Amino acid sequence: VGACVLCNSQTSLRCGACIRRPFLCCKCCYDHVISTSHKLVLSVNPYVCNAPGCDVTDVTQLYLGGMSYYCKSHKPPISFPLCANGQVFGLYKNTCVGSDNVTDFNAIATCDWTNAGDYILANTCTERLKLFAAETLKATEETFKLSYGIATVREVLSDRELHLSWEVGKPRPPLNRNYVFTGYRVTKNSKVQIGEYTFEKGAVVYRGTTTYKLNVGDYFVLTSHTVMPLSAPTLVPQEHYVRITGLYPTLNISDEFSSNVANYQKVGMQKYSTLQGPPGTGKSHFAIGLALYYPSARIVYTACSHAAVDALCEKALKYLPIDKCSRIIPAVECFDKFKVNSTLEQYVFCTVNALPETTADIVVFDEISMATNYDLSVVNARLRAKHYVYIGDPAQLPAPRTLLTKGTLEPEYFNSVCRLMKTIGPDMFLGTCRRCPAEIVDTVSALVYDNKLKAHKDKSAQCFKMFYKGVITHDVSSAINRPQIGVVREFLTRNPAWRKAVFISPYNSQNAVASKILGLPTQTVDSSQGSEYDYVIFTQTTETAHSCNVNRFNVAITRAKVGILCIMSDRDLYDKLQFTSLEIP
Ligand SMILES: CCS(=O)(=O)Nc1ccccc1F
Ligand SMILES: CCS(=O)(=O)Nc1ccccc1F
Ligand SMILES: [Zn+2]
Ligand SMILES: [Zn+2]
Ligand SMILES: [Zn+2]
Repeated sequence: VGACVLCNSQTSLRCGACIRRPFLCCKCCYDHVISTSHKLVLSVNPYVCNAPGCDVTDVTQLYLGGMSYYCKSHKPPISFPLCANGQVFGLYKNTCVGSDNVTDFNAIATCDWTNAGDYILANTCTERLKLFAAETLKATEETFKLSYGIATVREVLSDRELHLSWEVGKPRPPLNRNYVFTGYRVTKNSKVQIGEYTFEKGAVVYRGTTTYKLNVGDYFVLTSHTVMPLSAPTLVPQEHYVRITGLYPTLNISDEFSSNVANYQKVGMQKYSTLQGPPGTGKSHFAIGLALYYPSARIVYTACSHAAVDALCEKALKYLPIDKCSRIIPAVECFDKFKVNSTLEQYVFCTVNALPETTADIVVFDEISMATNYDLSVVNARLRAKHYVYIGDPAQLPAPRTLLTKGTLEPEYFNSVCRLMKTIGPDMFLGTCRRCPAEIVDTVSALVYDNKLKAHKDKSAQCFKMFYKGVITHDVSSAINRPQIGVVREFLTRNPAWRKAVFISPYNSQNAVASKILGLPTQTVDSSQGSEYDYVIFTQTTETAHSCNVNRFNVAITRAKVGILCIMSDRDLYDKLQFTSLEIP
């Protein structure tokens, strides 16, 4: 028994073909079964023929005869069809409203999440369907990880390097950081975990959560988890107040945080507020400063990633009493300077998926572009708060959508929060970039911030661009552009100061090649988000949708504090780079 996800209508029916088994009301369950391939229907029992060795599960082909269910062939003389009168049979048949269109719920229930339009709908549908879609999508995502073949240690060529043997008749996952494995050792009558791991082409290079002397017969699977059902909305109902509510501002504030006092007041005058913080505009400074501006307030700092929460902890360590901080960790190495798992501490730092059920004066959800509607709902379910602050930048990178291949995901579709920021705009904006030379700020201001991002620094005159397509090679799941690495090799011989530079590309394989040939440290654009470096050398590698995504490019070039060399494939983004052009040697 439960609630019709389309009506709320009290019901005893869940669609059994739907991977999430949503409750559907006689009306909505019917309109669902007759307009899709979904025909299995679950109640207190499953609407299946209880005849001995009959394979009828279609509810349109079944009858209640006795207190048991039968097809045409097996039914008793006295029976009524389970599925008639524009309704499917079960409890609470008299209380049932239906819907004018069930189109959206069908699309969500039946889509394979490979098309952009699938994620668009999960984001523009009604709120109750945003939760359904969010569960359905995450469950699909975690089942797609089982489709992957087991990798097994066939030889241990060295340390940090392995030879893998791969399960037959199953695909192998891409070997980049976005796929995190879990090793296992071959025991008497079972298997025990041996840390999480990642891999990159060699043989294969492996960067594991722990060190070991791992040996042959050890194997690896992408660990998938149970997806719990969602209750809370992605956003609580907005409220605007006429005075700061449930928060007492400080009388004395430092000139370090004085620029955010207007914004901290806004935070107190609405139920939830959105802060767009471009690169190096001071998001974590903002988040910690709120604590000092409302000193007596209980604040739960949350984000999807351990890294994001840890970065909030690092900043907190610099400004807030340590004795008033706690880091929530469930029973990966993260921040270990606060007392661990003290829920009742004034300042709680904690990933979304580890949150305790608790209340608070403020909740700060950081790096909001990475969040999914699943994470949004979870926060609202675990944390009942006077005020919610969502800090991030919808011009930066979303969570990877492992299933998505057809279409690009626009920032207004990353989650309910980025939707608000891209349609009504953000409640608050950090409009001065402190990190980047002005040439990079001028470029991303035009490119993604509507000319509202200002440069703190001057021009470095150390921002260069080269238009060089070179030669693209493709391996199993990545791209390589050796001639673009060649151009950088040659650039470094003539400009050896740049040997302090980080190498960034949109592809892990390009990175692997560049590390051998250049020996710069390397990052994927995606791994670089939230880091800065004095000098960045960036090879676009290809002119794909991946390598031209304006959000990725934005993250790539705003990593630089002083200078950047962009070797570009795409004439479009090259022409948008407000950098010094260089000819090809
Ligand atoms: C009131 C008893 S019955 O009408 O035979 N049962 C039924 C079954 C499916 C839909 C509607 C129904 F009413
Ligand atoms: C919500 C359960 S959890 O995911 O285990 N995270 C947590 C929460 C509070 C104390 C200790 C904890 F570990
Ligand atoms: Zn269904
Ligand atoms: Zn219904
Ligand atoms: Zn039968």
